Amino acid sequence: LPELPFADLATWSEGELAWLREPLDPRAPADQRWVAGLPKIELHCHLGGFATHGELLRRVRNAAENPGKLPPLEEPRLPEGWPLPAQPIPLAEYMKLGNANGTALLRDPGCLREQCRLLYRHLVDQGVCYAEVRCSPANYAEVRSPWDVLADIRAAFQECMEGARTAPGGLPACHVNLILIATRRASGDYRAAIARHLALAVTAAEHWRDENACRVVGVDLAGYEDEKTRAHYFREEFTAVHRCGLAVTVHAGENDDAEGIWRAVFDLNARRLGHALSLGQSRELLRSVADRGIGVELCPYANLQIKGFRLDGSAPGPYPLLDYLREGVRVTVNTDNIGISAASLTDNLLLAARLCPGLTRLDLLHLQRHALETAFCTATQRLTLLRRISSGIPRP
Amino acid sequence: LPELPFADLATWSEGELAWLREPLDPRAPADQRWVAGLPKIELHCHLGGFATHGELLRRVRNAAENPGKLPPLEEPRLPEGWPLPAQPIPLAEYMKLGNANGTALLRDPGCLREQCRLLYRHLVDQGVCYAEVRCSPANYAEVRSPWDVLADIRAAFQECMEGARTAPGGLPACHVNLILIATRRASGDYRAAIARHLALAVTAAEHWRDENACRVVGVDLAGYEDEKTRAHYFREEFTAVHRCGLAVTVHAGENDDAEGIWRAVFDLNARRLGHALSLGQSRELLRSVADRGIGVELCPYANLQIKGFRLDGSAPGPYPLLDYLREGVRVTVNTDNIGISAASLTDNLLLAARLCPGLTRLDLLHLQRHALETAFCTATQRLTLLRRISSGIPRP
Amino acid sequence: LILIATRRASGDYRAAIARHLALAVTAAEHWRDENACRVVGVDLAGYEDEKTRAHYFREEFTAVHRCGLAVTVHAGENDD
Amino acid sequence: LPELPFADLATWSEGELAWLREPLDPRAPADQRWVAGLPKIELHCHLGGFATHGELLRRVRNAAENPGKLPPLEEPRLPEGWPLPAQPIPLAEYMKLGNANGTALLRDPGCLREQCRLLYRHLVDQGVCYAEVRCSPANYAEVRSPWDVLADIRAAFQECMEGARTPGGLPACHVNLILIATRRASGDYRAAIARHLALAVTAAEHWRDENACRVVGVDLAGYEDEKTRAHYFREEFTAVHRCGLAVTVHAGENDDAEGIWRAVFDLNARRLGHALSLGQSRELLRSVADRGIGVELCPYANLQIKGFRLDGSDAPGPYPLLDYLREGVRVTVNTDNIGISAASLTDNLLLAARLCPGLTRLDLLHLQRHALETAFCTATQRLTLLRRISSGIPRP
Amino acid sequence: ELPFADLATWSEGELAWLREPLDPRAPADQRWVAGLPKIELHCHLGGFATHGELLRRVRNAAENPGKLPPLEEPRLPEGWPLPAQPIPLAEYMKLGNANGTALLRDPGCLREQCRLLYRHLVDQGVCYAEVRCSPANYAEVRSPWDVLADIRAAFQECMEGARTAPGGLPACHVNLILIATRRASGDYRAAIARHLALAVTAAEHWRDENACRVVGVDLAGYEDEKTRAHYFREEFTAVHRCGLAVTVHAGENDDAEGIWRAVFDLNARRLGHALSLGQSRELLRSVADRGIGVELCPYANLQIKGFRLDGSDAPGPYPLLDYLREGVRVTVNTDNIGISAASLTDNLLLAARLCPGLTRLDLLHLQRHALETAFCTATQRLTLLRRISSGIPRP
Repeated sequence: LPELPFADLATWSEGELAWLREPLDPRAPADQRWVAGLPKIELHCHLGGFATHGELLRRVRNAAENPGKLPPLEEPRLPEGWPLPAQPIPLAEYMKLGNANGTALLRDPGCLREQCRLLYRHLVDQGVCYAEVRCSPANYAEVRSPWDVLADIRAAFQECMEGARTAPGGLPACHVNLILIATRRASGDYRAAIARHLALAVTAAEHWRDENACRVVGVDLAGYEDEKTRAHYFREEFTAVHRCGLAVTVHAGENDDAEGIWRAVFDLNARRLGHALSLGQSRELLRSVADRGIGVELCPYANLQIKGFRLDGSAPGPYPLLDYLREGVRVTVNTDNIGISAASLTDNLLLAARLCPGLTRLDLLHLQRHALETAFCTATQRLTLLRRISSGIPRP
Repeated sequence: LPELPFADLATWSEGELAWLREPLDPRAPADQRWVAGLPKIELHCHLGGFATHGELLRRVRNAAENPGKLPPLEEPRLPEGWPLPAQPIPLAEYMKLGNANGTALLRDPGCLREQCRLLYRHLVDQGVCYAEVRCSPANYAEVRSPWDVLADIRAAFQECMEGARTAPGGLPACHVNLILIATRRASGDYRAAIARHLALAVTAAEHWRDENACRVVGVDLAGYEDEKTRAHYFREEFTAVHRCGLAVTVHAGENDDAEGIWRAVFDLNARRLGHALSLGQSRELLRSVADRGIGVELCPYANLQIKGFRLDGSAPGPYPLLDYLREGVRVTVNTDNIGISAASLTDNLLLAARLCPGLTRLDLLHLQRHALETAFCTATQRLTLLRRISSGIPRP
Repeated sequence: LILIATRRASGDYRAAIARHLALAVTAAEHWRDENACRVVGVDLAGYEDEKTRAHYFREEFTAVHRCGLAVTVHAGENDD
Repeated sequence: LPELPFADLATWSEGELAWLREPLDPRAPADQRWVAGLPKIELHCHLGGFATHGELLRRVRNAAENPGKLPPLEEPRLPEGWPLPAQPIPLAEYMKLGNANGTALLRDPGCLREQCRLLYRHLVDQGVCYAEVRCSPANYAEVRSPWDVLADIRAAFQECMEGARTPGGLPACHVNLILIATRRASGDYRAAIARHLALAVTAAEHWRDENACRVVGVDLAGYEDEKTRAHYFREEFTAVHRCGLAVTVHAGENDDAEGIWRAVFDLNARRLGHALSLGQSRELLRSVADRGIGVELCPYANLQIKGFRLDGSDAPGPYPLLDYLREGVRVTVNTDNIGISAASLTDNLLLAARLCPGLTRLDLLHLQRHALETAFCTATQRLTLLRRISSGIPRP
Repeated sequence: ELPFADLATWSEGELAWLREPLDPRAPADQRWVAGLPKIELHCHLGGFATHGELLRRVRNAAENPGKLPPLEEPRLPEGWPLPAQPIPLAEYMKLGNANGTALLRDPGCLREQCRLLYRHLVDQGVCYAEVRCSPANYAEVRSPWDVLADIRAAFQECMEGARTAPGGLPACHVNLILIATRRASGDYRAAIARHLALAVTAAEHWRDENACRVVGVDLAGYEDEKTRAHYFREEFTAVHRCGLAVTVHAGENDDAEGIWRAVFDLNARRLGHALSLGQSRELLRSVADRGIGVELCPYANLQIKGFRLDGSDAPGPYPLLDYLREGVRVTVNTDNIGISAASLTDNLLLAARLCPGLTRLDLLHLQRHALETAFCTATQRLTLLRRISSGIPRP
């Protein structure tokens, strides 16, 4: 009782609690429907990887403003049993798998709004109550300016949000915010690109201030740390940017070095970390991360497809999800890429249950609580989401 | 009910909850009985200001190993109505008010051990379950070395621990940790002083690694932070400290400019702020402090005696406690100096209730939760203390 | 157009400087036609915020140069 | 005659004067006996390589307190004609040779005490009147804190000191301590350097007696993966300087002049390890000669590792000892690893005479005087040692 | 434990006499001191002849007399050699306005001043001196390089002219140390840079080890508040690689922080004055251990800061005996020969008067410290050691 993640669960029966304290069977239809009915919070999503195959690609391509400029349709072929491949693949082919929708197709003003609407519809269907889409406006800007792209994205999302307007008390069904990732065209001076990125983020944060609408809530740090020079440059940029009220998230990608995480935590003053699955090899770092309160984001399907991992209990190591939960770190489960990985949030949760045996049903609510506590919203929205999630859990 | 500060309160009578929601009456004997029996947590206590007057001074004085060099007995005269002085006084006189117990009396090992025993007995009488005592081993060492003084202090407190040993599961009644505060004699080269202090803290942290005994848990960047010289001295020395596994708790002093708090938060990587009564004039700083999760320590009696404030609804502004609680800042109530201010934790809480009208009884539990969350213990200790406080709340 | 700093040094002046330069850079990138009004430079007036509290954050002013903005400095009182 | 190293030699007449300026014969038993009785000073000795083979290893192994976990006895086989090998061997092989005594055997208090006693006895037997032993307490500590290891070492050496007590009440041989960095480059090196420096500072503060064992200086070397680490050391070594500790730098592989410049003028070193290539830059040699920095040379170790031509048979250049002495540099002769190299101080001096033809006995006396002048003792101890050395010289 | 080795060949009574307190007023000791070989390390060229006949001799050797400033000798205060009240440093500087820039902007005056200074140094019995000068001061039309070349040429001409016979070497070897300029009106950085560049170029130009050479620079006190912070960095780190020595003058205030910074950041090898070192034991121990010399001028210290004399009577006792006991390297110099109106012998005698109980062995100890602290080379060090050890007069 005293260690219950939510307070409403104290009104459940003893048998219901006993059921809740049992291992979860991922192949049971009842558990599938139960997980499907759960309200969820999503924190690691990419706008440029939503619809890369199937009917949705046709629907997106059929709404272009200039049909004569559309590139020819060429769907890449997925590897053997792509949802659960038998061999890990390098990141290059994983990125290449989504070449049918991205920079090539999102340069038409018509396609962008339709993609945003389809993503919002999918998010509403999944039952998510709060999401933070990540986009790079400069990529989809050749004849227009990045500000125009950002304004178009914000307008489309806000129009959808006002259009839905369900009744949890008059609020919209799903609140959506924005995070600005870096750019990929790092051929010229990366100093100019990073400066333009940060300046655009600051100006966008200042321009929109209404607390019940889309707001650029924080910058993303792709890092791309080829050399220490970027570390110094955006260290100074963050000495500039911390005063404007913007959150910082750092993606810990390849080689997952401990020195990089130390520098990111104690010099860039980050509040969330991306992936970074190698943390149990240094007790000091794990303890510091646990006590300070920095959240950690994990994507089951993407990690399995890229790095490769043991499944169903049968040389990759075990998935470090149960260890983090036992130690007290704040871990979350996200979808990363929806179109490339071809898996929704529910499938991600069930697969994460598969990777770590013995995961109980209470741990899903613990993950939701951690995601709620690690978000980038305000206190009023935090209490709102707490009330919503506390009273939405379906009983067995 | 979803915004409850605990989980045991769920199974409470509706009349009990309504009573909990009512404003607190500070002059009611029943409320005094209720606040007396509460389990408490203390985070701001000084060893050098425990017994500066009365029979305790006599008991400490007589227990000296070598009474030959005891300074002549003279108890300083307290000002008029010292519990609630009519007019503010500067901090210097407040410091001299406790000149009969300190450097002079503690240079004898027997006096040090007796004072430690008496402080532990007083704390266990007050009912606190976990306290953090600040001490400066340097000032109590003239012929001996700082290491000997620290070892003596640790041995005395651990002996009291292993003597008490109550039965919540075999654990002692009150856990006690140590925080090393910088020395006051700023006559010699301050670089050597701060270097010796930091090295002693690091070595003491390394030596004692047991998780169920007294151990140094953090350092204190005190007033002699060299803020005059080039905005302190960057982060050169602390870069070592953070990796070793120590905590930093900056103490805001006079003036209290926002720039100092900004630098302490974002350059010292601190986790707790001392006093800092002026935070409502800058919205950005308040929002950042609330979002990151940095705790704030407040002492009502000391603030009233030194700074001076209006009381019971009758130029300083209103006490910034209710505003901090509403905005989400993690505030705590402490005692600062027990003997100099002539007050305990219970009297401090009652005076805090008097200072801000309309303070409810629920906010006391909110303050206790905030104090518990921002302590310097481990996850297992945190869970044990949380269960203890949850099960120790007396019903009306 | 040239963007000078502001007068109200009430809040955090560093935040004001950062917002000033961010607005300048974004406006410079937004309008790029060479036959229309466009932000052409900034004025680090008031000596940024005077050497009393700001001196010269040289490492801060290395982004405006790469983005193609000119810098004008006002010499006010004293003029050492 | 003003060029005489000591005043006592001014009454030593024509016979001894003539006998002194002649080249020393290393194969004459009379010369060997004369060298044997000379008072000596040692400045480069390692505690971890004293007893590695033979009966001494047997005695050290026998005098243990937990024989149940003593690693099995295994002696690595020495290379061909090991005292004087015919071909140089790499440093890694040199380290591999002494694996019979080190981190394995010395994790037991009895073994450590026996090793200290045996080293003191051997040093007394040779005739050394002042030595500085380098040790790394962090290595010999798995279940004990480094402070316990340091206390054990100091207590053993002080007990032996007080036991000997032979020249006006002073002990037979004075011994001090120098803290050398560790070997395990697995964890963050920042933590290791911080712990090393803090332990050095605290140990220097604790024992302040002028007539007992005491930590006299830190070895600021053994770790130069990136010299930017040494740059951070430049940032934080003000502490160790102001605390009053000496600095010694070991320059081994490559031995670039830039590193020597940085060590001399940025780390403020007072002694240099090895550094066999200094005549290739006349400005550096002039600076080193003028400032007064000392240079440590180990003949047997340099011959075994780097390789040099004996008896002037002519390829690395000739041994730079004579040139260094002629130019004015302060060069000393040490044993480095007594056990692994299997050679005492007398053997080292005789081999130094053999390596560089034309060396005289007055040069040996000059070497001893330089070693005395470069030591890390105090002025009173300096004068006492000078008197003892001057009085102790035997006539042929 | 004797400063020199030749002293071991003296009779027992001579050593017993040498181990007795020195009487500064006995006519016997005054003649013994005057015959000792001496080493000078703190002398200024711009303050040598400022009063009396020497000023007239310098003035009568000008090249264009039509622009010579009119005669005006400043009036000395009450009992100038030994005043009753210390005077401020500024007034001390004003006392020697009869000589300096005004009279030394003439080439012939500079030549005659150099020759007279050499004559005086030879007369006093000095065997090695290091004159300090600031060539930027005496340059209104000619460049500083011309002034430096003229000074060096005059000194080398005198050195070759004397050429006595201790083994073919000159009677007195003279080197040069560059001082920062005084016209603190223009840009600070420009003056510092020109000073250092001139020093480096002069060091490179002259390399013969038997002639006048620029041996080091003086980094005085041109560093005030934040100039102090910034200048104390890489720009002084370059000159170490260039191959020069650095001496720092610590005058007024004399806070321990400045001495710490000078020792451990400027890598100095000599400290000027710095009479307050016993207030911080760690600093004194570090200075004694590293081997940095300290320069003390008795007459100037007494006339500026004021001090107790003859054991009688708020400045404390002179910190000369204490520094000697603690192991520091201490030296006795003349500072200004014209303003203070005293020579090396008088300075030594008054140093004996300042600290009662000073024996005759400490004088030779001071000479040994001066020899060990100088900026010569190893060959010169050995030659000077041999010269000094074979020149001490027996009682």
